[PDB]
Amino acid sequence: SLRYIVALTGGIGSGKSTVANAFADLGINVIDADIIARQVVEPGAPALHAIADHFGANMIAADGTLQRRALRERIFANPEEKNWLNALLHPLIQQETQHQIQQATSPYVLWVVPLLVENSLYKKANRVLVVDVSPETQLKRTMQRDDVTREHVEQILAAQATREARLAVADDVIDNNGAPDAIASDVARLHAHYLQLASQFVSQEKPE
Ligand SMILES: Nc1ncnc2c1ncn2[C@@H]1O[C@H](COP(=O)(O)OP(=O)(O)OP(=O)(O)OC[C@H]2O[C@@H](n3cnc4c(N)ncnc43)[C@H](O)[C@@H]2O)[C@@H](O)[C@H]1O
Repeated sequence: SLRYIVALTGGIGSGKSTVANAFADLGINVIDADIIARQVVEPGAPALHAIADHFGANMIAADGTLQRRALRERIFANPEEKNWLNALLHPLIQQETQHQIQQATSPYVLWVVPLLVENSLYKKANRVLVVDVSPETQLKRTMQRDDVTREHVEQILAAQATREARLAVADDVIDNNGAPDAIASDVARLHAHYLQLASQFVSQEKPE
Protein backbone atom coordinates (compact mmCIF):
# COMPACT_ATOMS: atom_id res chain seq x y z
CA SER A 1 0.00 0.00 0.00
CA LEU A 2 1.14 3.59 -0.47
CA ARG A 3 1.94 5.49 2.72
CA TYR A 4 1.47 9.26 3.15
CA ILE A 5 4.77 10.78 4.29
CA VAL A 6 5.03 14.00 6.31
CA ALA A 7 8.71 14.96 6.72
CA LEU A 8 9.75 17.01 9.76
CA THR A 9 12.94 19.08 9.89
CA GLY A 10 14.42 22.01 11.83
CA GLY A 11 17.89 23.19 12.80
CA ILE A 12 19.87 22.29 15.90
CA GLY A 13 17.98 22.95 19.09
CA SER A 14 14.64 23.59 17.38
CA GLY A 15 12.76 20.68 18.95
CA LYS A 16 12.43 18.11 16.17
CA SER A 17 12.11 15.20 18.64
CA THR A 18 9.83 17.20 20.94
CA VAL A 19 7.34 17.82 18.10
CA ALA A 20 7.75 14.22 16.83
CA ASN A 21 6.76 12.86 20.27
CA ALA A 22 3.58 14.98 20.19
CA PHE A 23 2.63 13.32 16.88
CA ALA A 24 3.57 9.89 18.31
CA ASP A 25 1.22 10.62 21.23
CA LEU A 26 -1.60 10.92 18.66
CA GLY A 27 -0.82 7.46 17.23
CA ILE A 28 1.59 8.34 14.44
CA ASN A 29 4.58 6.06 13.75
CA VAL A 30 7.78 8.14 13.62
CA ILE A 31 10.67 7.12 11.34
CA ASP A 32 13.88 8.89 12.39
CA ALA A 33 16.75 9.23 9.93
CA ASP A 34 19.39 9.11 12.64
CA ILE A 35 17.97 5.89 14.08
CA ILE A 36 17.83 4.40 10.59
CA ALA A 37 21.51 5.26 10.06
CA ARG A 38 22.43 3.43 13.28
CA GLN A 39 20.30 0.40 12.30
CA VAL A 40 22.11 -0.30 9.05
CA VAL A 41 25.32 -0.98 11.00
CA GLU A 42 23.73 -3.12 13.74
CA PRO A 43 25.07 -6.55 14.61
CA GLY A 44 24.64 -8.89 11.65
CA ALA A 45 23.96 -6.14 9.11
CA PRO A 46 25.30 -6.39 5.56
CA ALA A 47 27.33 -3.18 5.73
CA LEU A 48 29.50 -4.65 8.52
CA HIS A 49 31.31 -7.09 6.19
CA ALA A 50 32.02 -4.29 3.71
CA ILE A 51 33.28 -2.02 6.51
CA ALA A 52 35.62 -4.71 7.83
CA ASP A 53 37.01 -5.35 4.34
CA HIS A 54 37.66 -1.65 3.83
CA PHE A 55 38.86 -0.45 7.22
CA GLY A 56 40.24 -3.66 8.75
CA ALA A 57 38.96 -6.74 10.57
CA ASN A 58 39.45 -4.97 13.89
CA MET A 59 36.59 -2.60 13.12
CA ILE A 60 34.51 -5.54 14.53
CA ALA A 61 34.22 -6.54 18.22
CA ALA A 62 34.40 -9.96 19.86
CA ASP A 63 30.66 -10.52 19.45
CA GLY A 64 30.56 -9.32 15.82
CA THR A 65 29.44 -5.77 16.62
CA LEU A 66 30.87 -2.58 15.17
CA GLN A 67 33.58 -0.72 17.09
CA ARG A 68 31.68 2.54 16.55
CA ARG A 69 34.04 4.80 18.44
CA ALA A 70 37.04 3.39 16.55
CA LEU A 71 35.28 3.97 13.20
CA ARG A 72 34.38 7.58 14.03
CA GLU A 73 38.01 8.19 15.03
CA ARG A 74 39.41 6.54 11.89
CA ILE A 75 37.28 8.67 9.56
CA PHE A 76 38.31 11.88 11.36
CA ALA A 77 41.97 11.06 10.68
CA ASN A 78 41.19 10.09 7.08
CA PRO A 79 38.68 12.55 5.60
CA GLU A 80 38.26 10.65 2.30
CA GLU A 81 36.87 7.73 4.34
CA LYS A 82 33.85 9.77 5.49
CA ASN A 83 32.71 9.97 1.87
CA TRP A 84 33.45 6.29 1.27
CA LEU A 85 31.33 5.30 4.28
CA ASN A 86 28.38 7.54 3.38
CA ALA A 87 28.36 6.15 -0.19
CA LEU A 88 28.24 2.57 1.09
CA LEU A 89 25.48 3.28 3.61
CA HIS A 90 23.28 5.47 1.41
CA PRO A 91 21.40 2.79 -0.55
CA LEU A 92 21.04 0.72 2.62
CA ILE A 93 19.57 3.75 4.42
CA GLN A 94 17.19 4.33 1.52
CA GLN A 95 16.03 0.70 1.62
CA GLU A 96 15.65 0.57 5.41
CA THR A 97 13.75 3.87 5.43
CA GLN A 98 11.33 2.54 2.82
CA HIS A 99 11.01 -0.74 4.70
CA GLN A 100 10.05 1.11 7.91
CA ILE A 101 7.59 3.35 6.08
CA GLN A 102 5.93 0.29 4.52
CA GLN A 103 5.84 -1.36 7.97
CA ALA A 104 4.20 1.58 9.76
CA THR A 105 0.40 1.24 10.07
CA SER A 106 -0.56 4.75 11.29
CA PRO A 107 -2.72 6.87 8.95
CA TYR A 108 0.38 8.74 7.80
CA VAL A 109 4.01 8.52 8.93
CA LEU A 110 6.20 11.30 10.34
CA TRP A 111 9.74 11.10 8.87
CA VAL A 112 12.18 13.11 10.97
CA VAL A 113 15.10 14.24 8.81
CA PRO A 114 17.62 16.71 10.19
CA LEU A 115 19.33 17.00 6.78
CA LEU A 116 16.08 17.37 4.81
CA VAL A 117 17.06 20.61 3.12
CA GLU A 118 20.77 19.95 2.89
CA ASN A 119 20.25 16.57 1.19
CA SER A 120 17.15 17.66 -0.81
CA LEU A 121 15.13 14.88 0.82
CA TYR A 122 11.94 16.98 0.72
CA LYS A 123 11.65 15.52 -2.82
CA LYS A 124 10.63 12.24 -1.18
CA ALA A 125 7.99 13.71 1.12
CA ASN A 126 4.34 14.34 0.44
CA ARG A 127 4.25 17.20 2.99
CA VAL A 128 7.03 19.16 4.70
CA LEU A 129 6.73 20.45 8.26
CA VAL A 130 9.42 22.70 9.74
CA VAL A 131 9.74 23.28 13.50
CA ASP A 132 10.97 26.89 13.68
CA VAL A 133 12.61 28.91 16.44
CA SER A 134 14.85 31.98 16.47
CA PRO A 135 18.61 31.51 16.09
CA GLU A 136 18.96 32.80 19.69
CA THR A 137 16.70 29.97 20.91
CA GLN A 138 18.76 27.45 18.93
CA LEU A 139 21.89 28.74 20.64
CA LYS A 140 20.50 29.00 24.18
CA ARG A 141 18.86 25.57 24.19
CA THR A 142 21.86 23.74 22.71
CA MET A 143 24.19 25.54 25.11
CA GLN A 144 22.06 24.48 28.09
CA ARG A 145 21.67 20.89 26.90
CA ASP A 146 25.34 20.20 26.13
CA ASP A 147 26.99 22.72 28.46
CA VAL A 148 28.87 24.16 25.48
CA THR A 149 29.88 27.65 24.41
CA ARG A 150 27.80 30.02 22.30
CA GLU A 151 30.63 29.91 19.75
CA HIS A 152 30.51 26.11 19.51
CA VAL A 153 26.81 26.16 18.62
CA GLU A 154 27.25 29.12 16.24
CA GLN A 155 29.71 26.98 14.30
CA ILE A 156 27.06 24.26 13.88
CA LEU A 157 24.50 26.92 12.88
CA ALA A 158 26.81 28.14 10.12
CA ALA A 159 27.26 24.58 8.82
CA GLN A 160 23.54 23.82 8.63
CA ALA A 161 21.08 25.14 6.06
CA THR A 162 19.70 28.52 7.08
CA ARG A 163 16.40 29.24 8.74
CA GLU A 164 15.14 30.83 5.51
CA ALA A 165 16.22 27.88 3.37
CA ARG A 166 14.08 25.61 5.57
CA LEU A 167 11.08 27.97 5.42
CA ALA A 168 11.35 28.10 1.62
CA VAL A 169 10.61 24.38 1.32
CA ALA A 170 8.04 24.12 4.11
CA ASP A 171 4.37 23.40 3.54
CA ASP A 172 3.61 24.00 7.24
CA VAL A 173 5.58 25.66 10.06
CA ILE A 174 5.20 24.99 13.79
CA ASP A 175 6.72 27.53 16.21
CA ASN A 176 8.59 26.17 19.23
CA ASN A 177 9.90 29.45 20.63
CA GLY A 178 7.32 29.35 23.41
CA ALA A 179 7.28 26.96 26.35
CA PRO A 180 7.03 23.19 26.09
CA ASP A 181 3.21 23.38 25.80
CA ALA A 182 1.68 25.40 22.91
CA ILE A 183 2.98 22.54 20.87
CA ALA A 184 0.01 20.28 21.65
CA SER A 185 -2.68 22.53 20.15
CA ASP A 186 -0.58 23.26 17.06
CA VAL A 187 0.27 19.60 16.54
CA ALA A 188 -3.41 18.66 16.89
CA ARG A 189 -4.39 21.14 14.16
CA LEU A 190 -1.72 19.83 11.83
CA HIS A 191 -2.60 16.21 12.61
CA ALA A 192 -6.26 16.85 11.70
CA HIS A 193 -5.17 18.15 8.31
CA TYR A 194 -2.70 15.29 7.78
CA LEU A 195 -5.46 12.75 8.41
CA GLN A 196 -7.51 14.38 5.62
CA LEU A 197 -4.58 14.53 3.22
CA ALA A 198 -3.71 10.89 3.93
CA SER A 199 -7.27 9.65 3.54
CA GLN A 200 -7.64 11.29 0.14
CA PHE A 201 -4.24 11.33 -1.55
CA VAL A 202 -4.38 8.08 -3.50
CA SER A 203 -7.54 9.00 -5.37
CA GLN A 204 -7.22 12.80 -5.34
CA GLU A 205 -7.90 13.66 -8.96
CA LYS A 206 -6.58 17.23 -8.80
CA PRO A 207 -3.68 18.84 -6.94
CA GLU A 208 -4.42 20.51 -3.58
N1 LIG B 1 25.06 18.84 13.32
C1 LIG B 1 25.31 18.59 14.51
N2 LIG B 1 26.59 18.76 15.06
C2 LIG B 1 26.94 18.50 16.39
N3 LIG B 1 26.04 18.06 17.30
C3 LIG B 1 24.79 17.89 16.78
C4 LIG B 1 24.37 18.12 15.49
N4 LIG B 1 23.02 17.84 15.34
C5 LIG B 1 22.69 17.46 16.53
N5 LIG B 1 23.67 17.46 17.48
C6 LIG B 1 23.54 17.04 18.93
O1 LIG B 1 22.27 16.46 19.19
C7 LIG B 1 21.62 17.17 20.26
C8 LIG B 1 20.05 17.36 19.87
O2 LIG B 1 19.97 17.66 18.41
P1 LIG B 1 18.86 18.69 17.89
O3 LIG B 1 19.09 19.96 18.78
O4 LIG B 1 19.01 18.94 16.43
O5 LIG B 1 17.50 18.10 18.36
P2 LIG B 1 15.96 18.42 18.18
O6 LIG B 1 15.32 17.10 17.98
O7 LIG B 1 15.74 19.52 17.26
O8 LIG B 1 15.51 18.98 19.53
P3 LIG B 1 15.06 18.30 20.86
O9 LIG B 1 16.00 17.23 21.20
O10 LIG B 1 13.59 18.04 20.76
O11 LIG B 1 15.22 19.53 21.82
C9 LIG B 1 16.54 20.03 22.08
C10 LIG B 1 16.60 20.71 23.36
O12 LIG B 1 15.67 21.73 23.49
C11 LIG B 1 14.82 21.45 24.60
N6 LIG B 1 13.46 22.03 24.32
C12 LIG B 1 12.58 21.59 23.34
N7 LIG B 1 11.46 22.28 23.26
C13 LIG B 1 11.61 23.27 24.21
C14 LIG B 1 10.74 24.28 24.54
N8 LIG B 1 9.68 24.48 24.01
N9 LIG B 1 11.19 25.12 25.57
C15 LIG B 1 12.39 24.93 26.16
N10 LIG B 1 13.23 23.97 25.86
C16 LIG B 1 12.80 23.16 24.86
C17 LIG B 1 15.04 19.87 24.78
O13 LIG B 1 14.76 19.52 26.13
C18 LIG B 1 16.40 19.72 24.43
O14 LIG B 1 17.28 20.04 25.54
C19 LIG B 1 22.30 18.55 20.22
O15 LIG B 1 22.14 19.24 21.46
C20 LIG B 1 23.71 18.16 20.03
O16 LIG B 1 24.08 17.54 21.26
